[PDB]
Amino acid sequence: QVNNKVLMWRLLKLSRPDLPLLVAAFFFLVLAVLGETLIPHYSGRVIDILGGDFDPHAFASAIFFMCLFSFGSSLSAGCRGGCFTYTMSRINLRIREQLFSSLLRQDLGFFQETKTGELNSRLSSDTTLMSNWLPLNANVLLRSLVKVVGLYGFMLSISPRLTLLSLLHMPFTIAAEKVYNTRHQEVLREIQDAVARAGQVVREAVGGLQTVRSFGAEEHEVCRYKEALEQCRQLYWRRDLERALYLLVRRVLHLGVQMLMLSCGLQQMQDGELTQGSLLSFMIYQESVGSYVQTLVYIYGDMLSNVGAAEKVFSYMDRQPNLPSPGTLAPTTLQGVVKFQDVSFAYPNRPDRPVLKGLTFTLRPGEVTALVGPNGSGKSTVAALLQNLYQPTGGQVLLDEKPISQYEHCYLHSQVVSVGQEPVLFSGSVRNNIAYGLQSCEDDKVMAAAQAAHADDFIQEMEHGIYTDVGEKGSQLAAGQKQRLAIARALVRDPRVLILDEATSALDVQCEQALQDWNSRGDRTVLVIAHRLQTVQRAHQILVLQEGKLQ
Amino acid sequence: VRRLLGCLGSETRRLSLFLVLVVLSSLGEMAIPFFTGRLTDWILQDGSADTFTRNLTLMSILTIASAVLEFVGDGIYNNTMGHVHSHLQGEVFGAVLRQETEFFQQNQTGNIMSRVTEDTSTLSDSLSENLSLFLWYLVRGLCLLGIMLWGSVSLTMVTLITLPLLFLLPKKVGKWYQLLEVQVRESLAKSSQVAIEALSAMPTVRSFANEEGEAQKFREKLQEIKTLNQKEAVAYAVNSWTTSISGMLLKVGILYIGGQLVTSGAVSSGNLVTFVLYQMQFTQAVEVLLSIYPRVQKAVGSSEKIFEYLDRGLLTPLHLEGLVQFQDVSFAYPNRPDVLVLQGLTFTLRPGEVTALVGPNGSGKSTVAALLQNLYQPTGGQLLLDGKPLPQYEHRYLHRQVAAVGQEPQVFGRSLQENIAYGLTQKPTMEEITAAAVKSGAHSFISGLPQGYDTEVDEAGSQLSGGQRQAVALARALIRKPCVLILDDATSALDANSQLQVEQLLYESPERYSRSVLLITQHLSLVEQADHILFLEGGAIREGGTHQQLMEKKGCYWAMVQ
Repeated sequence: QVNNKVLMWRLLKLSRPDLPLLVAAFFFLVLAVLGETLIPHYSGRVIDILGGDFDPHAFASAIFFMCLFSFGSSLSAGCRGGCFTYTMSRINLRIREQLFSSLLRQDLGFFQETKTGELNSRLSSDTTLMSNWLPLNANVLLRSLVKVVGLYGFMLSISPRLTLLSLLHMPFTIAAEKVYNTRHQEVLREIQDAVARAGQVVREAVGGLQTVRSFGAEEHEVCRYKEALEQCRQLYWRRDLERALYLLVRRVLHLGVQMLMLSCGLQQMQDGELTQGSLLSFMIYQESVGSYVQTLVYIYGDMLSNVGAAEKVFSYMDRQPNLPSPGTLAPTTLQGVVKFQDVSFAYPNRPDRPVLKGLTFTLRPGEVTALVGPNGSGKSTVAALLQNLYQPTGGQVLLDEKPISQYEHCYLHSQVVSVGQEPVLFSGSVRNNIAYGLQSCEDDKVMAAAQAAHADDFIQEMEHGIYTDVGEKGSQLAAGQKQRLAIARALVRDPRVLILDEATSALDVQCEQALQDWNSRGDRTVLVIAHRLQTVQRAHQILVLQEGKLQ
Repeated sequence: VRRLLGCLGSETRRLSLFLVLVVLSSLGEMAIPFFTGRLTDWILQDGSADTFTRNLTLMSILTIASAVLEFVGDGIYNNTMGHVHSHLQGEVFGAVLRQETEFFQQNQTGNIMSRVTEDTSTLSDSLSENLSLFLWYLVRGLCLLGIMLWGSVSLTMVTLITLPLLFLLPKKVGKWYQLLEVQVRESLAKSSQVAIEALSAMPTVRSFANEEGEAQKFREKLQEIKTLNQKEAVAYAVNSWTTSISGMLLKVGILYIGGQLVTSGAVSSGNLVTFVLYQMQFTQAVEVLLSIYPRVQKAVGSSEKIFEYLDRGLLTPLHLEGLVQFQDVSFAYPNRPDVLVLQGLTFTLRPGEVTALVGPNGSGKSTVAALLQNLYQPTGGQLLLDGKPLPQYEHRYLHRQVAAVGQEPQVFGRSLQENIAYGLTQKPTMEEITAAAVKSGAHSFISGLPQGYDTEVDEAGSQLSGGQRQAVALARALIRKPCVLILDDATSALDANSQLQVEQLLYESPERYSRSVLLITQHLSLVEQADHILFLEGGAIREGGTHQQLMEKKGCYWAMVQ
């Protein structure tokens, strides 16, 4: 049960910045409760005034005070409700932003392990359910407690003996409620067992109705179902009967105290220590107090039941990423030399399946490099660890005699770029997609890459230049358009290590030749992956990759 | 509609008594505030103790009697409507199990019959409580109004006129709040969609190092939603304020007009106290009662769909001649009427003979099996069972006369001594059951259990082997002692002993002379030993005769065998 306690503590720590709104809501709720309960007291005063000899001034004063207090209580209640709704909304927004910021830092393995739809369900439902917890529960608990305190204070102000006779009633009610709850849960478990047994036969029938119709008739099934229903029906009646009996007892108990209280009140009417209006107001208070004094004990039971939604989101937030320590190296001069030495890598999601066994090769700035062979689609796992998306299990991969994990996250990717086998686009503008990953760049620096990527043909054709829009994940552009846009996206950054993944295999080979003759392939290292030896006409050094091994 | 009244009309004899009890209980409970006001006036009028203790005892007796009558009425109504709920569940299960095979030819629909009856159950359950509650408070509400009409009409007109102003104004106000909530939820869904779009593309966004950009975009969307959150808060505050002041200000007006009346001398102070209490109780009752109508409406709306779903031969021969014939017998499935599984097939199975079907899988052997068992009527032609139509025979007589084991028979989820005799109208003898188990070769499988044949078998044949399942199916078929037996997949994957027992029961059994058996299986050894071997492909018969005759004819059977 300590898990729910620490979850509640974490929720309180999360909602800590919303302290002034909660304080204002508490003050408004106190005002509303203390203003609402005055109306029965003034009703008693008015009824007392009407008896005996009339007095218009006192009657008018009491009515005016009633109107003023009712208006004030209504205004305070409205303000309290508004404050509670607003702080719930603020909590929802803050928790959603925090959850997304925490989830964005996880490695690739976490996203491959889990499901996108599950994350959507969490982010769209569990955050709202968590945010609905504290305001509603706090409002219920505080309203119940303050109402109980105010009603009991007023009742003790009216008459103490009647208050004691009312307080005598509570323990019997609590004991009866506990006993009835225990027996009701006991019979409810048996009801659930019986309804499961009754569903078993209909499950069997709907599973094997073919064999049912083949050998025999439906009656030998149907009557069986009826028998189960009979058992179920009996249990149903038992539960309902118990409930009815419990209600009767409660009703009788209520009548009991009512009768006794009434008699005692009338005794005070003979003694002159009470009046008619005081008795009416005491009756109103006695009628009102019961629901609040029951909610005051049910709130704690409801809290732990409702807090169980927050475990999933907090578990997602508290998962420690397995990525290495962030780097600090950031030299303004890069030689562009990359070499691999006895690197062996395996997917952490599916270990014990080594896709690489001691691979070793060295790239050069002025010399292009090519990788051919399907490798069981095992090529894409050597580009991923070149961009520091994964860490090698054996050996080490280094850039300029420094390990690639030591470079800054926002700089290594800015200098080393790759094009995917499947170009992925975002729902923003075309200029936003081309200049993706750049915090600020001049617009002219955009269509230069498009001209270099042969994508400027449809730039002029499509309206508004490059300030147009595309569908989510790409809807209007074709495969060649997506490939050209991705190539321009890679080219605009002016990189140092360019990784191409079958550029000419989908688009025209002229675009690939231009990219190999572009500025990013002039004095910069370029590694091209192809499924055929047709890239060998331009390639300097060619390495085949089969079964996870080199030449 | 009238369907609910018609289904509840069986219990009218007890429902009228329930209504009498409910109006008696409603009249009895309201005696507390009336006697409170009367006794307060009496003690302020220096009354007698005799007129007092009598009133105290009378109020106590009336309220106790009201509670007891309420309990008895609730018990009676719950008994009757639980009975009608059980009857409705049984009837709807019978109706859903009475549907034809064409309606149940879709196995993927197997979910919804698994749900609907259960939903029907809870539907009634929900409606049950709702109906009682609604009707209860309705009578109670009316009773209160009656006594209030007996209190002072000129003042209760105020609390009658005011009630729409306090019960429809929150309904009119809350539409603005609901619309703002709809807009807020739509914006939240759009922001979550953008976040999910950024999340699903983690490789490229980590390759470009743009996590801060996506965080900034999400923060921008949340800042956009903040204004709608503010407007939502304002609307909810206004709604709460008006729904408080509408009910709070009436309690002032009733006391003001009561003071005017009392000074005018129309009524006394005790009448005002009784009225105030009655108005409080009436407001509570009407407030709760107005909260039950939408749930009742949705319950009856679902019940209309439930009842719409509810909307959608007797030949008894003494002995079976064992003759089966077809006349242009063609069959088409209801889901695919454009393609016919069989097209005018002509095959005859005389008594005391064996017919072995040879052909490609899916040629329509299952269609012929279903047609012979009258599960689904053929699209064309007439199937004659000893010269009489198959659908003309009664269901029980045909089931007890022509029996078969399907391609994938399923063991019944009961005891093995019961799953080997499922659907038997007359219980088999113990010696007869032992003989049936021994004849089919299932005696070895049955005797291997620690508890014998009485041992329970789990669902889907978890505790029974596939060969054991085939042996149990063949034992059930042999215990049926049918004259017509469509041996389908009897010993395809079974043991060699089971196949030998099946062949012996097909050929060397004493009852094989007066029993007709048609075999559609992969038993190659039994295929060549059949009295008649027919080759069927594409819904048409291409070859027929003995195995040697089929091999000599160089037909489809000869090519398949070689």
